[PDB]
Amino acid sequence: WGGFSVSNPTIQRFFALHYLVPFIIAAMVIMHLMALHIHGSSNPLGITGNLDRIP
Amino acid sequence: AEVTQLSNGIVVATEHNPSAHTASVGVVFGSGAANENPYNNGVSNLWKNIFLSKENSAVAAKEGLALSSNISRDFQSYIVSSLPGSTDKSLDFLNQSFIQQKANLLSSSNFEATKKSVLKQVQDFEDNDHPNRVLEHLHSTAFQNTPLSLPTRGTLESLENLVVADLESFANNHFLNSNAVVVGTGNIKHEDLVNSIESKNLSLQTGTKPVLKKKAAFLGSEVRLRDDTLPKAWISLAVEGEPVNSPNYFVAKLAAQIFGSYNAFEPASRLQGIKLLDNIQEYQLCDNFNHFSLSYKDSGLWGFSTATRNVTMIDDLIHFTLKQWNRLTISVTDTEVERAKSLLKLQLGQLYESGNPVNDANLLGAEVLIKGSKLSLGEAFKKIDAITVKDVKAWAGKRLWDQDIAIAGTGQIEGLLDYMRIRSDMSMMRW
Ligand code: HEC
Repeated sequence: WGGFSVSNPTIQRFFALHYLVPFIIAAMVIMHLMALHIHGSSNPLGITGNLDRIP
Repeated sequence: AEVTQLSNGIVVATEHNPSAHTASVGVVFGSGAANENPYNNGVSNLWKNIFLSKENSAVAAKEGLALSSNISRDFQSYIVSSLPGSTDKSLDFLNQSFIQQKANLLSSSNFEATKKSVLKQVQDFEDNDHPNRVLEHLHSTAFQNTPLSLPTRGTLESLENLVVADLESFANNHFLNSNAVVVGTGNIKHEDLVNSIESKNLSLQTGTKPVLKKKAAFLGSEVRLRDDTLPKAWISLAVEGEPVNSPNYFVAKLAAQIFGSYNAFEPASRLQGIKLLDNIQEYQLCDNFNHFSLSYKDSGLWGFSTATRNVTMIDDLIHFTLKQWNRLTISVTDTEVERAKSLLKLQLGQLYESGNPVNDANLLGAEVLIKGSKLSLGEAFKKIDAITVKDVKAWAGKRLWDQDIAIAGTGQIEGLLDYMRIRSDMSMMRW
């Protein structure tokens, strides 16, 4: 809170943090795509997709 | 250099060359695999095989005659070679086999031994001749459900179910007089041959005409014969080309010469004046490739074939090759065209004038059957030299630019991308 209750310090730090997190999410999305790339997507049959891929 | 041809009852075509040691005589029929059905497919090839049977061949060997036959798409031919003096004994053997022995060759002991040979023959082809196998399937998919789709050697299934009656039925419908041309090459004169022919009378099935059909058509498509056990990938890709007797017959052949053929192991081949080679040699995208302009009666195929062990870069092979072809519509240079003219003449010459009369017969026969005459080698060169950059561009912009393609391949082709990716490369983005 930065004080006795939700006040000015609180809202100002929450705006600063609201601006920051989206960029950390962006970095996590890249890590998410990196893990996706090494094994590729799965498919509705639940089996290997290695015998028939399309670009 | 002279192309003489006259008609009396049968159309006689010859081309003399006194310096030739031998003389070849034969009949060329205006019907081939393109006239067959999906079910009797392989009958023409079968005919060729009995004509060269041990029995019929031994009869000609005693007499000092050599046999040769060729089954194509638009035509078919039976040839007998001999010395310049025995030019009469070739006609005896020709008539003796197409009238007298038109029932002695078809015995239930000769036919079976022959059928067993074309079966092991056509099987061997499919099992090992990958480049020709791929080229044959290219015609198969490109011209599906149309005459040009049928393979010349026939299919194993239609072959093993073929009988003596099918041979006869075909022979009595196509081996007619109005669907034939007697050809003679070597050294013998035109007047020399026509006399020995106009001497022996008898028409034998005159006035009879062969059955008709439906016109051939190109269909953009593909057939993928994946086989990961083969050590390479063999592919053929083409657009609808030019039929023989087409105004652009030569423009097309020149265009193919621009990209020509290649062999990565031949030092000299790596040095040709072909821009595409700068791209493909860096990572060695292929062992070989060769462009062609195949022409037939109703249509043709213009494209290339290639073989490669670089299985993870097949997409670059296809991409660089198609980017080069894009150039023909927009930026081909004067010097590329000029280089092509010179090399086209050299190859066209080496074909039309080899030291073998049997090749001459096939070339002569095939031409006269379609246009009633043969264009002299010197006449071709006049047409070839007259081609301008503007011509090649107009041709490419009609045949290559944003046009459907046909693809066929076998071996390790997992890396050959989908149809649409290949098809998209038939052009370029512009403002
Ligand atoms: C808690 C689970 C979960 C969350 C939240 C999540 N992902 Fe995924 N994502 C997955 C999984 C698991 C797959 C693999 C799916 C498959 O291939 O079957 C996947 C696959 C993908 C794919 C491939 C296409 C698809 O839809 O399968 C993309 C792109 C992707 N995620 C983007 C994102 C982004 C962008 C976010 C959020 C901002 C996100 N993901 C959040 C679990 C998640």
